[PDB]
Amino acid sequence: KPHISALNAPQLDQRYKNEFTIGAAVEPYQLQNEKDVQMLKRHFNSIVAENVMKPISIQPEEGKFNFEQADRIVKFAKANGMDIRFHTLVWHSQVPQWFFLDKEGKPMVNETDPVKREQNKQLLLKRLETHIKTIVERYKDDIKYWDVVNAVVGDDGKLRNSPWYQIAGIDYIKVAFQAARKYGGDNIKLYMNDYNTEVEPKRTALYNLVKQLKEEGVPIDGIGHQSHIQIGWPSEAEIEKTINMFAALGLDNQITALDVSMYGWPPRAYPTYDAIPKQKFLDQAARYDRLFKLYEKLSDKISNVTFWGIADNHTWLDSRADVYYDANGNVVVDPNAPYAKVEKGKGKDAPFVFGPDYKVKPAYWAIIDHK
Ligand SMILES: [Cl-]
Ligand SMILES: [Cl-]
Ligand SMILES: [Zn+2]
Ligand SMILES: [Zn+2]
Ligand SMILES: [Zn+2]
Ligand SMILES: [Zn+2]
Ligand SMILES: [Zn+2]
Ligand SMILES: [Zn+2]
Ligand SMILES: [Zn+2]
Repeated sequence: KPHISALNAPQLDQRYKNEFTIGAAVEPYQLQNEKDVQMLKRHFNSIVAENVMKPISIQPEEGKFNFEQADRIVKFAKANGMDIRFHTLVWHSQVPQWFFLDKEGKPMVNETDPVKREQNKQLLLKRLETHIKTIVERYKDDIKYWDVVNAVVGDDGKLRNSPWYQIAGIDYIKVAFQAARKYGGDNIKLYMNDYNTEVEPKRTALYNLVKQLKEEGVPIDGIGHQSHIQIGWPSEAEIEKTINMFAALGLDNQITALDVSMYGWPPRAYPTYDAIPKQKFLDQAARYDRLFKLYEKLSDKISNVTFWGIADNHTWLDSRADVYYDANGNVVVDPNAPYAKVEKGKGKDAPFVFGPDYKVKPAYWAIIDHK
């Protein structure tokens, strides 16, 4: 099982073509990198924007729509027969602040008068509607899958108390889905996307929320499991229990941002790829082996498995890879060991089945086989 160039290795999407599509998250600049273009053409049949389709990238100022970057990803996908997932219509992260300012330019979260709070809610929902409308009216014939809302359940099992929720209550979620369905029609598929979907109390809160919304006729077709996981956690048994319970509600499941970190939480990362011991890649390959065997076992309930990146030279996990140093200046990776300082976001994670030099990893062989 050689570390051969991925560029000519057996195609990952083809291995799984009857089980679910295989996707990658990208930045438009990658569509200008020969290696990345050949990787997308060779191994993937589904794509998503790491960042350029988020709210702040699309409408940074009210009335100013920037579709130029998103368009590049849509054109490439269409020219290569790839499905597209839209990430994401609504999120509390880096949301353009203008959405949440009242007519006088003051934060709506601050309004204490009940009648002005009601007016802000209505103004906010109107803005939400127009953002969704403009985007879905442009892409309804091109993008099949949609993360309508992202991370709306808090890790405490209560609804995340973002400005969307403080200002508009639960209706912002119902409004977002109804608007996507109204302007995109019945053929686009609508998802509620979140991370740590396997973890209690968040899992049961998500389940109850979607069950309720569907009972009320809110159009929700599936759940997106970001799946930012570790080599050990969460267990395959809990992933399975999660996929199954949402599937029992009549919902499709898509793995939307998979990455298998080499670290725990908080991560104590190595400073370079070179420093990661070979054994960690073997541990990761066994995790990937078990994980995809499970996705295959549940393939009639999962329509897509998308990795949050292409190869290990580029992954958002690096922004979380903190490097701890002892007083002698040696790197510390044991979570319980002494350390003197930490360099936040300066280390290197290695989450995919393709290495930084675009050669296949042991995890690739573990999932391209049939054992
Ligand atoms: Cl990134
Ligand atoms: Cl390497
Ligand atoms: Zn293909
Ligand atoms: Zn190096
Ligand atoms: Zn290297
Ligand atoms: Zn295998
Ligand atoms: Zn499937
Ligand atoms: Zn990136
Ligand atoms: Zn290599």
